[PDB]
Amino acid sequence: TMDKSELVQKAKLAEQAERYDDMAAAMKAVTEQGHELSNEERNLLSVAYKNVVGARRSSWRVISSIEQKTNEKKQQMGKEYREKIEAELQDICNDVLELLDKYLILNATQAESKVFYLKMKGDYFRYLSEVASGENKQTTVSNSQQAYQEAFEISKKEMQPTHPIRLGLALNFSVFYYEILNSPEKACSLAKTAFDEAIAELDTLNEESYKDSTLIMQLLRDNLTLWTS
Amino acid sequence: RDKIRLNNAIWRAWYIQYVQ
Ligand SMILES: Nc1ncnc2c1ncn2[C@@H]1O[C@H](COP(=O)(O)O)[C@@H](O)[C@H]1O
Repeated sequence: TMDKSELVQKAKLAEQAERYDDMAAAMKAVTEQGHELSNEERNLLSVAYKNVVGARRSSWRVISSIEQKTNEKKQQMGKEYREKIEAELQDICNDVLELLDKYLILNATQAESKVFYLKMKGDYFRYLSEVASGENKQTTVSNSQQAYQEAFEISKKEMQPTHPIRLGLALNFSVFYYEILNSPEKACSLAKTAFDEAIAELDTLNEESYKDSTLIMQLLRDNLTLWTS
Repeated sequence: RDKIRLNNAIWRAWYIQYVQ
């Protein structure tokens, strides 16, 4: 069929063509070969599914906004369309989660990769949580927290407070508290602590990632600035 | 780079307005 480097090339093409389902299909196939992913492959996989699920999350939100309109077979039509989108979303997140649990998290050698993949797992259980209900929601919310927590603890121990992955994890975990658990309190607490710690140890920045670190440091302040109201 | 920031602001703000 196609070998790793051909798949990776296809994935790069898809990306520029803005064909993200293709890009994800290619990176899904590379992952399924069962070898630890290079930093480049890892980021291609992440970008691909982020865009794939992002499109559905976006559509879900549009329809939801609309749905909040007082008639009702139009609200019955709109509800069924939201569910159709939700179902697509769930299939995407479950594909990713399966990839993470079957290949990525278990095989990750460096603390860096493990935190990255565990944060990813937090993210995609968080995306299920945005649209879940009933008992399913409790499950996805708890699994999201578990992955974020495990990654949180490992990063505090293994990475500098200015590492972009560590900061990104903190950004998303705090977003989890705010938007999913409805804990503005611990969200701002988490964001502010992560920012402060980074500020304190600005001497831990390095050449490869100092731009990414400062950008994420800035998103943390923005979220914080946006939430404290 | 303000492109990332503004996009993040929009996405986050959506939650605040449309679902408190
Ligand atoms: N794999 C990733 N690498 C870097 N930043 C990320 C990654 N996944 C999510 N984010 C950030 O997390 C923030 C939360 O947005 P979302 O996770 O889409 O609700 C966004 O503004 C993105 O910048």
